[PDB]
Amino acid sequence: GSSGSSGSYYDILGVPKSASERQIKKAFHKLAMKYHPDKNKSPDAEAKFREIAEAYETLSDANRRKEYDTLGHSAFTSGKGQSGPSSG
Repeated sequence: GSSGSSGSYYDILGVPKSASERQIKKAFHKLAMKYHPDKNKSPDAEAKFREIAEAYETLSDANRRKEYDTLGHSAFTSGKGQSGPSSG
């Protein structure tokens, strides 16, 4: 099947649920580079990075990351838009 198993930030970035602030930014940074538009030529890169960044922003701050950890992926991502009510 496809080769793009995404979902939770921790996955997109590749950091543990208890990853330290330094670990999160550390992992992301490296990634952003591999998917950076300035380096990456492929058109998909630009898009991919669009998911890596947003993922970090949340796991970058304190409260932001605290919520995404106390609520969850689909939980924290429940505002004004289409969510994933899927049971499991």
